[PDB]
Amino acid sequence: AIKRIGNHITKSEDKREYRGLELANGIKVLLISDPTTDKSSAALDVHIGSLSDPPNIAGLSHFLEHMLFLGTKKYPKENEYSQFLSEHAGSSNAFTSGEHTNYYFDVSHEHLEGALDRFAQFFLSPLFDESAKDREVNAVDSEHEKNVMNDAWRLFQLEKATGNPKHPFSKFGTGNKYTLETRPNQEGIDVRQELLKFHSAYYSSNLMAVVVLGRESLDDLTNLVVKLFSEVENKNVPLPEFPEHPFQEEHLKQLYKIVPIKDIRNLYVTFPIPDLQKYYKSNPGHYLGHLIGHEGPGSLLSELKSKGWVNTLVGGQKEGARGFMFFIINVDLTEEGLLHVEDIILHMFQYIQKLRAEGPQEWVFQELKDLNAVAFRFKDKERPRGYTSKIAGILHYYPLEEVLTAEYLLEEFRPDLIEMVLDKLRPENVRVAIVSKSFEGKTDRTEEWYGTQYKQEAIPDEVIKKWQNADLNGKFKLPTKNEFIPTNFEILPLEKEATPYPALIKDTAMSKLWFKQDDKFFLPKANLNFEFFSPFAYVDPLHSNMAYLYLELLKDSLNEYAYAAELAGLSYDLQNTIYGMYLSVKGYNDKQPILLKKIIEKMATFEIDEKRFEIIKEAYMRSLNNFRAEQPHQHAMYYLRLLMTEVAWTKDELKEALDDVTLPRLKAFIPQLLSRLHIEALLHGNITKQAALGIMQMVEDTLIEHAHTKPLLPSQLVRYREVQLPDRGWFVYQQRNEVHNNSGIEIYYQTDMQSTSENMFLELFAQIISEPAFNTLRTKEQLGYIVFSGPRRANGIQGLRFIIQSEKPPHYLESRVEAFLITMEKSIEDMTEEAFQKHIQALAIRRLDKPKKLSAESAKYWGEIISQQYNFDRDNTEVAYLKTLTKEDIIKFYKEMLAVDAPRRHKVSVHVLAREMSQAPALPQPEVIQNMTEFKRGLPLFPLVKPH
Amino acid sequence: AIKRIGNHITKSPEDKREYRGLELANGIKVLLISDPTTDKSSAALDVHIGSLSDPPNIAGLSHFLEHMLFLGTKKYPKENEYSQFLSEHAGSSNAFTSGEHTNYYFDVSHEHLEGALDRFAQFFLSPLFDESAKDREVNAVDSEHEKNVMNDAWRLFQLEKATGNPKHPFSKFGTGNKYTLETRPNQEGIDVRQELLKFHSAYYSSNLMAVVVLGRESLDDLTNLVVKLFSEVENKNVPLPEFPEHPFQEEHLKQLYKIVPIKDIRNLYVTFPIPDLQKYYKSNPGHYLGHLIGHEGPGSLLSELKSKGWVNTLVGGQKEGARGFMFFIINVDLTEEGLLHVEDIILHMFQYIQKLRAEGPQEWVFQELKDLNAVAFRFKDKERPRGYTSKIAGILHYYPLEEVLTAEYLLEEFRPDLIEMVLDKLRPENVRVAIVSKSFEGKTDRTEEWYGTQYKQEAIPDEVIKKWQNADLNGKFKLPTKNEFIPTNFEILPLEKEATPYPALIKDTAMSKLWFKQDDKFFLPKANLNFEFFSPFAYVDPLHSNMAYLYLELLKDSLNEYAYAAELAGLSYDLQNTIYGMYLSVKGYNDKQPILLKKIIEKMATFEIDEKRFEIIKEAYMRSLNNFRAEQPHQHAMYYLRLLMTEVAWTKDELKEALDDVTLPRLKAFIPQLLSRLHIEALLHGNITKQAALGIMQMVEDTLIEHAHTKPLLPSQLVRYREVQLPDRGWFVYQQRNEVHNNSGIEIYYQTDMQSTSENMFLELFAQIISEPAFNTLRTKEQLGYIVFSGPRRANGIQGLRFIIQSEKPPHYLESRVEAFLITMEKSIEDMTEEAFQKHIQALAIRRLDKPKKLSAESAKYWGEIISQQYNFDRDNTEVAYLKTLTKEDIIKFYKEMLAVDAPRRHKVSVHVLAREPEVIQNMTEFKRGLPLFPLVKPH
Repeated sequence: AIKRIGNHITKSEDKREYRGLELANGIKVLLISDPTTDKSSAALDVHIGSLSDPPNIAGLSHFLEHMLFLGTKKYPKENEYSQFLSEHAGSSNAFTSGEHTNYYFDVSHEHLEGALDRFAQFFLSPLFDESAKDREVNAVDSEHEKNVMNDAWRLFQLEKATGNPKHPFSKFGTGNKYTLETRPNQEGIDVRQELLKFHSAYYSSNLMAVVVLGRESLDDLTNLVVKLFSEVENKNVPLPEFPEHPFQEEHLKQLYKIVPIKDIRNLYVTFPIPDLQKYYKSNPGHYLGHLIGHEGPGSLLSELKSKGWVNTLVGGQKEGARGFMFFIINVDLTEEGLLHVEDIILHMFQYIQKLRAEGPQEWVFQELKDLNAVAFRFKDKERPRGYTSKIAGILHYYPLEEVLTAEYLLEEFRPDLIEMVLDKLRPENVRVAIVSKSFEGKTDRTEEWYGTQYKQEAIPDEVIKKWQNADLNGKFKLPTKNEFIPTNFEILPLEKEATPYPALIKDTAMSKLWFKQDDKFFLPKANLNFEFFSPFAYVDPLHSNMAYLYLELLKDSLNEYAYAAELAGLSYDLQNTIYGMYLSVKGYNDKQPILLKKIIEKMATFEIDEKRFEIIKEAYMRSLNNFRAEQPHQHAMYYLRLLMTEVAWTKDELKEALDDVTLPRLKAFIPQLLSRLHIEALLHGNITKQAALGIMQMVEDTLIEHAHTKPLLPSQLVRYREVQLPDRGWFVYQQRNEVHNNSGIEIYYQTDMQSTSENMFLELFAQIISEPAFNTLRTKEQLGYIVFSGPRRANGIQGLRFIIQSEKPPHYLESRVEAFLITMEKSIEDMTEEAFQKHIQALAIRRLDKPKKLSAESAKYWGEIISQQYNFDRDNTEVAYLKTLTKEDIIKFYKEMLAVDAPRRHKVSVHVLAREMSQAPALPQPEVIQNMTEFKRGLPLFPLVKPH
Repeated sequence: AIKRIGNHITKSPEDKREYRGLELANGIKVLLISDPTTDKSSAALDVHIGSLSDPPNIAGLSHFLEHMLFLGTKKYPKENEYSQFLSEHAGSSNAFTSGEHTNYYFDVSHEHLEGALDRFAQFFLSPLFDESAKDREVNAVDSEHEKNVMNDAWRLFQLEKATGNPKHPFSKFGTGNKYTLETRPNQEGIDVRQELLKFHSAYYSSNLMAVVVLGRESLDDLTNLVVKLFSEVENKNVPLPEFPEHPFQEEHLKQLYKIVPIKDIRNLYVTFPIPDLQKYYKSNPGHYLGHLIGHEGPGSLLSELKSKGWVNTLVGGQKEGARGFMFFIINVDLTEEGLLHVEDIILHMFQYIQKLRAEGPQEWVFQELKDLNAVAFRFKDKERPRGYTSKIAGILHYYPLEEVLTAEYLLEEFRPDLIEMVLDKLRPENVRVAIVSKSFEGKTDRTEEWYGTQYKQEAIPDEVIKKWQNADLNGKFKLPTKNEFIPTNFEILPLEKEATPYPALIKDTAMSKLWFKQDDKFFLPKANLNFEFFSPFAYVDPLHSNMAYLYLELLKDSLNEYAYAAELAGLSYDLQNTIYGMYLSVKGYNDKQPILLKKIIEKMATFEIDEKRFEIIKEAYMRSLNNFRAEQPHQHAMYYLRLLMTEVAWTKDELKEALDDVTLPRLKAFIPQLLSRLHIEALLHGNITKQAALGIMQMVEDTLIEHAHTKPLLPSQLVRYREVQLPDRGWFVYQQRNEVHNNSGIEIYYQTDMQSTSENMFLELFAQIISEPAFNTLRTKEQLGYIVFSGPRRANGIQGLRFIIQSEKPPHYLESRVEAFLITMEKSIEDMTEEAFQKHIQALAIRRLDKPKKLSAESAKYWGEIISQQYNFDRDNTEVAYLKTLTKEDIIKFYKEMLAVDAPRRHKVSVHVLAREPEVIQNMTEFKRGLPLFPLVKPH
């Protein structure tokens, strides 16, 4: 079905040459041309979701997009695609939505044609084998199992199900093993014949959106892929749409009271509204979302803060199905924010009434049009994975010149649209849902799949009538015009000082200043990552708590000014570390010094409100013991970083230490912390040397002006060490989770500090153990959905870790982990030298890649300056060293460090029990670990790194 | 001349040594000491003779005779034969010369009574006085006067002796120099010897001898052993030279002195001459005055003098003189501005005297001091075998043989009329003033005769006199309150089922930890308590460390005035700091340590700061800090060694610079932060019970919680500091330049290992095998220096070997010859026989092995084990049981891998100290960056 149409595309700063076309069998085609990109890519998206499933089997398309991986007629072997993208550094993945399932992958250079050959003919011949089926049912059951107690998916499906039960919206989306194979076989239904029915009828027809990120040309990739795509055959499946919202007045004006697992409190407001997807030029939803969820002077959130009932909120237009859509408002609750909800809804309707009074505005439309004009014009670059899938996601709705100016450019103002959407948002149409823990013994109607409990009580007409008649204005105002808007678009010419790496241009006992100028990207932006260092941060539980609440109330105060800048494209973040305080400004080159001056001057002389401190205190006290509820792989990684640092306060002691946090204690603490400190900063981007010197001087002078900061002495620039293992030990201990009925494990291996050799030894071993572990443990042995192999580097020491979540006894799992190590040990000799080359080159191109976004190279340089390495050219160093490796070297790595007959064995695992609870070699008895401090008592400590 | 008069002597029952006093017919006072348990014997001779007896033209003749009288008897006319007999048998002799005594004493190894007595009796028969004794003892006198040139005691005493009546024998010189002995006599041709035989025959032989024998034989053998060889002393009936008049005969009253010193010292000297109260030993008013003047308590004189900030300390009381007269002295400290307010000071002493003249004498005070000194005599502890004999031979002359033990430690009666008499004696007509100050340059013409210091008469004028007498009133001065408490309980407590020989852990909580041991061996009414307060904030940064320092220092300065009167009752304490926390010691009796410890905790909980006190402590520590440029460079080397090989260490430079910011509000904020949350640890040892020990600790920590709401620490923050691991090959060094001393120190450190049970005894035996031959070869033969030391190092649970040598040398020459000494000892290893081996390991054994002798010893050793968190209570016995199972090759193999020059395990590191004129170490922080850290020790 070879038909071709293309022309000039309005593509903004970008250099990627473009064309688009569409094949006569209903296939959208995008041609991307770029001669400077390493990794080429492509990504197919089928415009069919899981709301188009058959009425008997739930999560059938979910299981199909899993099952479309394995097996074609041209290459019927199982992992062939995946192994071919493990050979040439590719990484495919897929996800599922209500109406879309979207395949995507990556490749290096010319290897795209080989990758596409496996990828394209999945559609002709899918196989659906014994083992594929019988293992994917376990992978789907684990996919549902991690989402059982996750409160986001819980409330998602509970909203999905309490609508129209006649609408397909009510039907389940993922499906556990019970609906996938237990439900059909007790009905006699063959799984495979539905898969073939579904692939033939729905999938094969239309509505594909392919893209091709290629580095060849335009014309040659064109006449490659047009020839290569004529085998997809049109079937004329009509566009599946829904002509009505799921709330046909049986389910309107209704409340719900939901009991969560984690102690959270949230309030959910929903409006069903007709579709404005045809109105993507004017897009009233951006105007409504801009005005409602704004955070400025006279905003609604400012009022909710001023009464202290709501911490933060977000609202706006929520996307839904093709036919209908939603409009949400989601706020946080405090104690009497939980008790005085009705007044919160009254204030939302008063702000809506303020919008009902003034109506639409035009200077807002001009302001947002200029902001999206600039912001779309100066876009940096794109990820070769994810960009192509995103554009192919939005290619469905737009003509061939609007594929790029998709929604990031808006032409016209249609205020009649704003009166209509204003007329929908009324108290007749509101749905309310309260999430609170205290609703125990009171909720009878149980969820069918997950098991949460809720109750609907029709709102008493008195509250409804009071909502409609009482719509007036109190103290809510329209948001003042922004001033955080740039006029700085002038590219600064690089100086005679043409260094390619940031140099230490200023050294004191107070600070350290590193500086470059952007030779490549030529954008008017710069980065600033000041990092504060202080002794008193981690001295005790008490002072660490004081640090977290200090920086928390700091951001809570300086948020209300900061919101307009962050909305304008000037972002910041104050955070705390074990070392000190962390500052990161990023954005345009307009008001860099102005915002930075204000932030630093504000956090210099800072004050505390009483009930504000009480709310932040209570809330973080509740957030501490919430750390019981996470997945046990995270819980295990938390215990690993507990044992492998020098000092570490656990969450129990940190929780208990808030028993003494009084407000005068904080107000005494603050200037003692701020008294003396050290600053080390990375400055990167479109500025000059002298302006960088002025910004740094500015900073330290502001500090000396406020709190009279004096420099530190260089003997308390300490870092934390990491615990030595006794050269032969295999250590382990266990915890027990309360909520989840699953066990986790993490299997640590201490090699050595980062010397130039050890990095490339461990990287090559890591890549040769990456893909076969996914092939045999999760896929072939079906150990668990969460499998994570690879290298962990902490405190300047290299390590190897394996993360396995399943529902098993963990010692069986240890035994089969070691069995996988023996299997790899034998497979090492089997690997050919040519296969080794198809691995060391993938390590070179995996390691070597030039940054695309400026934030990437700045984050990399920063990530190396905070580690005191400063070796900015380790990439060239490591790659040049990397070519001088052999295979017998990796046995010399395997034997003494990793094997079981190892004299230098440095092994340690962590068990995490569940709520309730082919061969293995001779593993010795383990030790029990009662006191983690008494563990670390007699053990040596590692050195730190020699600075380059 | 065998005459005997004695009987049973009353001794407080704890003592068991049996005594007998008698006196021989030739005028010899005899006491008999029988202790069959003493290792070393000694002997003593007391002559009641004075420099006043020596002829008016030549001073100190008897001093030069009693020097020259040592060598040569008729039974042993050889020169050194006495001295050689005491050099063989470990003996050591030493005598002094006073205004009314010359008192010979000596000792001997075990049994040499007969021997030494053959070398001791014919001093009375035959003194020789030959050419050589004369010509050597004149050099001995010249060296005694030359070293007593700069001795300030003798200088001020002679200046008090000589500025009275210049005819009175009080103005004589006690020792006598070379001028009177051989400069004026030989130019006048006068024979010293004939005057020496005159003096010896007429004066010494007559009477009033005080022979005494520290023996271990029996009560009689030594008795008729010395009475046999003491009959050649023949009575002469020389009358007792006494003075019936004071030497300050109104010519020198109401007088000042202005003294020019060599050393930068400052002192103020008030002197009162007073009559004889020696017959009145019943009340002893002179020590009563020393009690009431030098008291430091509520309403005391020095209490207000401190409150005015002029005077650190004082001392006063009765000063003995000749038989006839006695003295009464007051010795006070001076500040800078104390030199301007002299008359004010003297007015305050008079004011005090007047307060005592107003409310008068006291009787219950005398009874209290009587009961406390009754207890202090009842429960004596011990006595040194040397020095004791010369003392008790000193008072044998003045007291009957029954009063020789209840000597002054008992007071019969109260004499308020006498106290009125001496209260009438402390008046400004009587005062004698002397002032010490360096600032008296060009102003004092009147030079001292012997030493050559310069002074001034400078009588106090009369307006200053008259203001003292008629204008006399009281301010803030009050007599002291009674502190009887309870002294009635001295009963011993019987041992219970808990018969441990080592302290048992009777309580463990997360707040404290309590170890306990009732006294089995001593059965003495004494108790010891030790306390550690652990807290993280001590050594976090130089500012916090300074705040902790100043806190405990000024805490002591606050509590001293209240506590000192309790310290007079027999309960001593000490507060100091650690790098970890604070150190509290409470030592004394069992009766009232609970009330004292209660008030100590109640006091240091609620604590305040004074301004000028804070300023004085601040300035004082600023001096103590910037002094550290000026100490001995071997100490400099030990300080830098403890800097480099610990985890964190703040040098004195940062502590010096950071003190600019220590203000009062900052400390007053810091104190409750420190005291908020902490850990306790305690050793309890003495005659006590388990329940009262548990109850006192409970009560104590409850009071601690009562004040500042004490909460326990978290058991993950009881960390300790580790020690730096050398890289298995390193020989590291760097240098430090002294500023003041033109001398170069050096310390040669060697890392072996952690304390395993073998390594302690490896290092002790190897240390001892290089101990005595290093003493033989280094200073004598190699002539390295005078301050040379070697041996172990115990720090952070890690052993070590070191060589501290300070000299004025190039430091690398000294390292090279130190390595030559290691090679010399290395080959000196392989030539060792069995005999040297066995005496050496037995030497180590008896060096280590000893039973204890007092509760402070065992309590200090057990505390020394709990502070290191080792807890190995019987390492003594285990290490000794291990020690005999070693060979020569065990220490050869111990030596080679760690210590040799071609060693794989050679852990060597040095510190160079230069005079004012491997790898290098640029930054000590960048040094400690990349070296690993050792583990700690598992507690048993």
